[PDB]
Amino acid sequence: AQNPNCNIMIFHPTKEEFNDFDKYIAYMESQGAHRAGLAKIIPPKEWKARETYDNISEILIATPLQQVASGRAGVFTQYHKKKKAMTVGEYRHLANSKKYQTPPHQNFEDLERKYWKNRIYNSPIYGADISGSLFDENTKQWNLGHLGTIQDLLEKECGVVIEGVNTPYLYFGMWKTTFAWHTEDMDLYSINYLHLGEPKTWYVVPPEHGQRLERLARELFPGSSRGCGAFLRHKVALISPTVLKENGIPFNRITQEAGEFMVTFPYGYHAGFNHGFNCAEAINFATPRWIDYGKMASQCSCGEARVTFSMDAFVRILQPERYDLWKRGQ
Ligand SMILES: NNC(=O)[C@H](Cc1ccccc1)c1nn[nH]n1
Ligand SMILES: [Cl-]
Ligand code: NA
Ligand code: NI
Ligand SMILES: [Zn+2]
Repeated sequence: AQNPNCNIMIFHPTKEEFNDFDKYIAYMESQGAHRAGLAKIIPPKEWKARETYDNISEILIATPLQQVASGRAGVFTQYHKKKKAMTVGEYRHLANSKKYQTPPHQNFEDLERKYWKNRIYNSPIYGADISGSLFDENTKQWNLGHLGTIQDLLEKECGVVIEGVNTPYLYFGMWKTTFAWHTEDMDLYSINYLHLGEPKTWYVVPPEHGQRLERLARELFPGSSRGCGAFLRHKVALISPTVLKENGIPFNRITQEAGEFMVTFPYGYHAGFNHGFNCAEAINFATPRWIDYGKMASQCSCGEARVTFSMDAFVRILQPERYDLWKRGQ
Protein backbone atom coordinates (compact mmCIF):
# COMPACT_ATOMS: atom_id res chain seq x y z
CA ALA A 1 0.00 0.00 0.00
CA GLN A 2 1.19 3.47 -0.94
CA ASN A 3 1.97 6.06 1.72
CA PRO A 4 1.31 3.73 4.69
CA ASN A 5 2.46 6.30 7.26
CA CYS A 6 -0.15 8.75 5.92
CA ASN A 7 2.28 11.61 5.26
CA ILE A 8 1.13 14.79 3.52
CA MET A 9 2.39 14.58 -0.06
CA ILE A 10 3.37 17.51 -2.26
CA PHE A 11 2.88 17.35 -6.03
CA HIS A 12 4.48 19.34 -8.85
CA PRO A 13 2.36 18.67 -11.97
CA THR A 14 3.69 19.70 -15.33
CA LYS A 15 1.58 21.98 -17.53
CA GLU A 16 0.45 18.89 -19.48
CA GLU A 17 -0.52 17.07 -16.28
CA PHE A 18 -2.48 20.17 -15.19
CA ASN A 19 -5.01 19.88 -18.02
CA ASP A 20 -7.23 17.06 -16.71
CA PHE A 21 -8.26 17.78 -13.13
CA ASP A 22 -10.04 14.47 -12.44
CA LYS A 23 -7.15 12.45 -13.84
CA TYR A 24 -4.64 14.21 -11.59
CA ILE A 25 -6.73 13.67 -8.45
CA ALA A 26 -6.86 9.98 -9.36
CA TYR A 27 -3.09 9.99 -9.93
CA MET A 28 -2.46 11.52 -6.50
CA GLU A 29 -4.60 8.80 -4.93
CA SER A 30 -2.70 6.12 -6.85
CA GLN A 31 0.36 7.41 -4.96
CA GLY A 32 -1.45 7.23 -1.61
CA ALA A 33 -2.00 10.96 -1.16
CA HIS A 34 -5.49 10.53 0.27
CA ARG A 35 -4.18 8.54 3.21
CA ALA A 36 -2.95 11.77 4.81
CA GLY A 37 -6.28 13.56 4.40
CA LEU A 38 -4.56 16.56 2.75
CA ALA A 39 -2.20 17.11 -0.19
CA LYS A 40 -0.40 20.17 -1.52
CA ILE A 41 -0.30 20.88 -5.27
CA ILE A 42 2.20 23.41 -6.61
CA PRO A 43 1.01 24.61 -10.06
CA PRO A 44 3.39 24.58 -13.01
CA LYS A 45 5.46 27.72 -13.42
CA GLU A 46 3.60 28.60 -16.63
CA TRP A 47 0.23 28.81 -14.85
CA LYS A 48 -1.55 31.75 -13.26
CA ALA A 49 -4.96 32.16 -11.61
CA ARG A 50 -5.48 35.72 -12.93
CA GLU A 51 -3.32 38.57 -14.15
CA THR A 52 -3.19 40.70 -10.99
CA TYR A 53 -4.84 41.24 -7.62
CA ASP A 54 -4.70 45.03 -7.93
CA ASN A 55 -8.47 45.47 -8.41
CA ILE A 56 -10.09 43.45 -5.58
CA SER A 57 -10.52 46.12 -2.90
CA GLU A 58 -14.19 46.82 -3.69
CA ILE A 59 -15.39 43.28 -2.99
CA LEU A 60 -17.82 43.43 -0.07
CA ILE A 61 -17.55 41.31 3.07
CA ALA A 62 -21.21 41.63 4.02
CA THR A 63 -20.88 39.90 7.40
CA PRO A 64 -17.35 39.84 8.82
CA LEU A 65 -17.12 37.42 11.75
CA GLN A 66 -15.28 38.12 15.01
CA GLN A 67 -13.96 34.80 16.33
CA VAL A 68 -14.29 34.86 20.12
CA ALA A 69 -12.65 31.99 22.02
CA SER A 70 -13.48 30.24 25.29
CA GLY A 71 -11.60 27.55 27.16
CA ARG A 72 -7.85 27.01 27.51
CA ALA A 73 -5.01 27.75 25.14
CA GLY A 74 -4.86 24.24 23.69
CA VAL A 75 -8.54 23.22 24.03
CA PHE A 76 -11.07 25.91 23.17
CA THR A 77 -14.22 26.70 21.24
CA GLN A 78 -14.93 29.78 19.20
CA TYR A 79 -18.15 31.57 18.40
CA HIS A 80 -18.71 33.98 15.55
CA LYS A 81 -20.00 37.46 16.40
CA LYS A 82 -21.35 39.29 13.36
CA LYS A 83 -19.84 42.67 12.56
CA LYS A 84 -20.84 45.45 10.19
CA ALA A 85 -20.07 45.09 6.48
CA MET A 86 -16.76 46.26 5.09
CA THR A 87 -14.95 46.16 1.78
CA VAL A 88 -11.84 44.05 1.20
CA GLY A 89 -9.81 47.27 1.17
CA GLU A 90 -11.16 48.22 4.58
CA TYR A 91 -10.59 44.68 5.85
CA ARG A 92 -6.97 44.68 4.66
CA HIS A 93 -6.36 47.96 6.48
CA LEU A 94 -7.89 46.48 9.64
CA ALA A 95 -5.78 43.32 9.34
CA ASN A 96 -2.63 45.44 9.12
CA SER A 97 -3.53 47.66 12.07
CA LYS A 98 -1.54 47.44 15.30
CA LYS A 99 -4.41 45.61 17.03
CA TYR A 100 -4.62 42.79 14.46
CA GLN A 101 -1.31 42.60 12.59
CA THR A 102 0.99 39.59 12.67
CA PRO A 103 3.63 39.97 15.41
CA PRO A 104 7.37 39.90 14.72
CA HIS A 105 8.49 36.28 14.37
CA GLN A 106 11.52 34.32 13.26
CA ASN A 107 9.96 31.61 11.04
CA PHE A 108 6.74 29.62 10.62
CA GLU A 109 7.49 27.45 13.68
CA ASP A 110 7.91 30.53 15.91
CA LEU A 111 4.65 31.95 14.63
CA GLU A 112 2.92 28.59 15.24
CA ARG A 113 4.13 28.64 18.85
CA LYS A 114 2.81 32.17 19.27
CA TYR A 115 -0.54 31.18 17.75
CA TRP A 116 -1.16 28.32 20.17
CA LYS A 117 0.15 30.29 23.16
CA ASN A 118 -1.89 33.42 22.54
CA ARG A 119 -4.83 32.78 20.20
CA ILE A 120 -7.49 32.67 22.91
CA TYR A 121 -6.59 36.14 24.20
CA ASN A 122 -7.59 37.85 20.95
CA SER A 123 -10.67 37.91 18.71
CA PRO A 124 -9.64 38.28 15.06
CA ILE A 125 -12.15 39.12 12.33
CA TYR A 126 -12.66 36.75 9.36
CA GLY A 127 -14.39 37.14 6.00
CA ALA A 128 -15.75 33.70 5.31
CA ASP A 129 -18.01 31.88 2.89
CA ILE A 130 -18.35 34.77 0.42
CA SER A 131 -19.82 33.35 -2.78
CA GLY A 132 -17.58 34.32 -5.69
CA SER A 133 -14.38 33.61 -7.58
CA LEU A 134 -11.10 35.35 -8.37
CA PHE A 135 -10.09 33.01 -11.19
CA ASP A 136 -9.98 34.67 -14.59
CA GLU A 137 -12.58 33.14 -16.88
CA ASN A 138 -9.76 32.45 -19.35
CA THR A 139 -7.80 30.31 -16.85
CA LYS A 140 -8.63 26.86 -18.17
CA GLN A 141 -6.64 24.68 -15.76
CA TRP A 142 -7.62 24.19 -12.10
CA ASN A 143 -10.17 27.00 -12.24
CA LEU A 144 -12.26 26.37 -9.12
CA GLY A 145 -15.32 27.94 -10.75
CA HIS A 146 -15.22 25.48 -13.67
CA LEU A 147 -15.00 22.08 -12.00
CA GLY A 148 -17.49 19.30 -12.63
CA THR A 149 -20.35 19.61 -10.18
CA ILE A 150 -21.12 17.22 -7.34
CA GLN A 151 -24.66 16.90 -8.68
CA ASP A 152 -23.33 15.72 -12.04
CA LEU A 153 -20.94 13.29 -10.32
CA LEU A 154 -23.85 11.75 -8.39
CA GLU A 155 -25.88 11.54 -11.59
CA LYS A 156 -23.02 9.92 -13.51
CA GLU A 157 -22.30 7.37 -10.77
CA CYS A 158 -25.79 6.56 -9.56
CA GLY A 159 -28.09 7.54 -12.41
CA VAL A 160 -30.24 10.02 -10.44
CA VAL A 161 -30.68 13.63 -11.49
CA ILE A 162 -30.89 16.04 -8.56
CA GLU A 163 -31.40 19.72 -8.00
CA GLY A 164 -28.65 21.91 -6.59
CA VAL A 165 -25.60 23.89 -7.58
CA ASN A 166 -22.03 23.91 -6.37
CA THR A 167 -20.03 27.32 -6.64
CA PRO A 168 -16.82 28.58 -5.01
CA TYR A 169 -16.37 30.69 -1.91
CA LEU A 170 -13.85 33.36 -0.99
CA TYR A 171 -12.22 33.75 2.41
CA PHE A 172 -10.41 36.86 3.61
CA GLY A 173 -8.23 36.14 6.64
CA MET A 174 -5.98 37.91 9.11
CA TRP A 175 -3.55 36.84 11.81
CA LYS A 176 -5.07 34.26 14.16
CA THR A 177 -8.22 33.68 12.09
CA THR A 178 -9.01 30.05 12.71
CA PHE A 179 -10.79 27.13 11.10
CA ALA A 180 -12.03 24.61 13.64
CA TRP A 181 -11.64 20.82 13.36
CA HIS A 182 -14.04 19.46 10.76
CA THR A 183 -14.63 17.25 7.77
CA GLU A 184 -16.53 18.66 4.81
CA ASP A 185 -20.29 18.42 4.38
CA MET A 186 -21.17 14.81 3.48
CA ASP A 187 -17.44 14.04 3.85
CA LEU A 188 -16.78 15.59 0.43
CA TYR A 189 -13.38 16.55 -0.90
CA SER A 190 -12.38 20.19 -0.84
CA ILE A 191 -9.90 22.18 -2.88
CA ASN A 192 -8.42 25.46 -1.71
CA TYR A 193 -6.28 27.99 -3.59
CA LEU A 194 -4.36 30.68 -1.67
CA HIS A 195 -4.67 33.59 -4.09
CA LEU A 196 -2.80 36.30 -2.20
CA GLY A 197 -1.09 37.24 1.03
CA GLU A 198 0.28 35.52 4.08
CA PRO A 199 0.37 31.75 4.68
CA LYS A 200 -2.13 29.32 6.15
CA THR A 201 -1.03 26.53 8.50
CA TRP A 202 -3.02 23.29 8.32
CA TYR A 203 -3.42 20.32 10.65
CA VAL A 204 -4.96 17.07 9.39
CA VAL A 205 -5.89 13.64 10.73
CA PRO A 206 -5.67 10.65 8.32
CA PRO A 207 -9.16 9.51 7.28
CA GLU A 208 -8.42 6.03 8.60
CA HIS A 209 -7.95 7.56 12.08
CA GLY A 210 -10.78 10.12 12.12
CA GLN A 211 -12.70 8.27 14.81
CA ARG A 212 -9.71 8.68 17.16
CA LEU A 213 -10.09 12.44 16.86
CA GLU A 214 -13.85 12.16 17.39
CA ARG A 215 -13.35 10.16 20.58
CA LEU A 216 -10.88 12.69 21.98
CA ALA A 217 -13.20 15.54 21.07
CA ARG A 218 -16.05 13.87 22.97
CA GLU A 219 -13.80 13.68 26.03
CA LEU A 220 -12.56 17.26 25.74
CA PHE A 221 -15.94 18.89 24.95
CA PRO A 222 -18.29 16.77 27.05
CA GLY A 223 -21.31 19.08 27.15
CA SER A 224 -21.14 19.61 23.40
CA SER A 225 -20.96 15.86 22.83
CA ARG A 226 -24.06 15.31 24.97
CA GLY A 227 -25.92 17.90 22.89
CA CYS A 228 -25.11 16.34 19.53
CA GLY A 229 -23.62 13.06 18.34
CA ALA A 230 -21.89 14.88 15.47
CA PHE A 231 -20.94 18.14 17.16
CA LEU A 232 -17.72 18.58 15.19
CA ARG A 233 -20.14 19.45 12.33
CA HIS A 234 -20.73 22.68 14.24
CA LYS A 235 -17.18 23.73 13.31
CA VAL A 236 -16.37 25.42 16.63
CA ALA A 237 -13.83 23.19 18.43
CA LEU A 238 -10.04 23.59 18.49
CA ILE A 239 -7.45 21.18 19.88
CA SER A 240 -3.75 22.06 19.64
CA PRO A 241 -0.97 19.86 18.22
CA THR A 242 0.45 19.53 21.73
CA VAL A 243 -2.83 18.15 23.07
CA LEU A 244 -3.17 15.83 20.07
CA LYS A 245 0.34 14.48 20.68
CA GLU A 246 -0.33 14.07 24.41
CA ASN A 247 -3.36 11.92 23.51
CA GLY A 248 -1.67 9.87 20.82
CA ILE A 249 -3.83 11.19 17.96
CA PRO A 250 -2.17 10.66 14.53
CA PHE A 251 -1.93 13.95 12.65
CA ASN A 252 0.28 15.98 10.33
CA ARG A 253 0.84 19.67 9.68
CA ILE A 254 1.94 21.80 6.73
CA THR A 255 2.00 25.47 5.77
CA GLN A 256 0.43 26.63 2.49
CA GLU A 257 1.78 29.72 0.77
CA ALA A 258 0.27 32.00 -1.84
CA GLY A 259 0.04 30.38 -5.25
CA GLU A 260 -0.46 26.86 -3.86
CA PHE A 261 -3.45 24.54 -3.88
CA MET A 262 -4.45 22.16 -1.10
CA VAL A 263 -6.88 19.26 -1.49
CA THR A 264 -8.64 17.68 1.47
CA PHE A 265 -9.86 14.12 0.99
CA PRO A 266 -13.10 12.50 2.17
CA TYR A 267 -13.28 12.20 5.95
CA GLY A 268 -9.94 14.00 6.46
CA TYR A 269 -10.42 16.13 9.57
CA HIS A 270 -8.60 19.44 9.30
CA ALA A 271 -8.11 22.70 11.20
CA GLY A 272 -5.73 25.62 10.95
CA PHE A 273 -4.99 29.30 11.07
CA ASN A 274 -3.96 32.25 8.92
CA HIS A 275 -0.63 34.01 9.41
CA GLY A 276 -1.79 37.48 8.32
CA PHE A 277 -3.93 39.15 5.67
CA ASN A 278 -4.77 36.71 2.89
CA CYS A 279 -7.40 35.63 0.40
CA ALA A 280 -8.28 32.02 -0.41
CA GLU A 281 -10.89 30.44 -2.66
CA ALA A 282 -12.37 27.02 -1.98
CA ILE A 283 -15.03 24.61 -3.19
CA ASN A 284 -16.18 21.10 -2.39
CA PHE A 285 -16.03 18.41 -5.04
CA ALA A 286 -16.63 14.71 -5.53
CA THR A 287 -15.13 11.75 -7.37
CA PRO A 288 -16.40 8.17 -7.73
CA ARG A 289 -14.44 7.20 -4.59
CA TRP A 290 -16.38 9.76 -2.53
CA ILE A 291 -19.76 8.03 -2.94
CA ASP A 292 -19.06 5.42 -0.24
CA TYR A 293 -17.98 8.18 2.15
CA GLY A 294 -21.10 10.21 1.42
CA LYS A 295 -23.29 7.20 2.22
CA MET A 296 -21.60 6.81 5.61
CA ALA A 297 -21.15 10.46 6.64
CA SER A 298 -22.29 11.38 10.09
CA GLN A 299 -24.88 14.07 10.35
CA CYS A 300 -25.86 16.80 12.76
CA SER A 301 -29.60 16.91 13.36
CA CYS A 302 -29.56 19.14 16.49
CA GLY A 303 -30.06 22.36 14.50
CA GLU A 304 -26.64 23.94 14.87
CA ALA A 305 -25.06 22.72 11.60
CA ARG A 306 -27.14 24.66 9.11
CA VAL A 307 -26.03 24.03 5.53
CA THR A 308 -26.75 24.88 1.90
CA PHE A 309 -29.93 23.51 0.38
CA SER A 310 -27.72 21.59 -2.07
CA MET A 311 -26.98 19.15 0.77
CA ASP A 312 -30.66 18.14 0.92
CA ALA A 313 -30.44 15.97 -2.19
CA PHE A 314 -27.23 14.32 -1.03
CA VAL A 315 -28.84 13.20 2.24
CA ARG A 316 -32.11 12.33 0.49
CA ILE A 317 -30.50 10.04 -2.05
CA LEU A 318 -27.48 8.65 -0.19
CA GLN A 319 -28.95 8.45 3.34
CA PRO A 320 -32.73 8.01 3.02
CA GLU A 321 -33.06 6.50 6.52
CA ARG A 322 -31.49 9.61 8.06
CA TYR A 323 -33.23 12.16 5.85
CA ASP A 324 -36.34 12.87 7.95
CA LEU A 325 -34.36 13.52 11.14
CA TRP A 326 -31.69 15.59 9.39
CA LYS A 327 -34.39 17.63 7.64
CA ARG A 328 -35.99 18.45 10.98
CA GLY A 329 -32.61 19.81 12.06
CA GLN A 330 -32.47 22.15 9.06
N1 LIG B 1 -14.27 23.71 4.82
N2 LIG B 1 -13.91 25.03 5.08
C1 LIG B 1 -12.68 25.21 5.59
O1 LIG B 1 -11.82 24.28 5.83
C2 LIG B 1 -12.47 26.76 5.80
C3 LIG B 1 -11.04 27.12 5.95
C4 LIG B 1 -10.41 27.24 4.62
C5 LIG B 1 -10.74 28.30 3.74
C6 LIG B 1 -10.08 28.44 2.51
C7 LIG B 1 -9.07 27.55 2.11
C8 LIG B 1 -8.73 26.53 2.98
C9 LIG B 1 -9.39 26.39 4.21
C10 LIG B 1 -13.23 27.21 7.08
N3 LIG B 1 -14.03 26.52 7.86
N4 LIG B 1 -14.44 27.37 8.84
N5 LIG B 1 -13.89 28.58 8.62
N6 LIG B 1 -13.14 28.48 7.50
CL1 LIG C 1 0.74 36.85 19.44
NA1 NA D 1 3.28 11.96 10.82
NI1 NI E 1 -12.67 22.42 5.26
ZN1 LIG F 1 -25.44 19.25 16.06
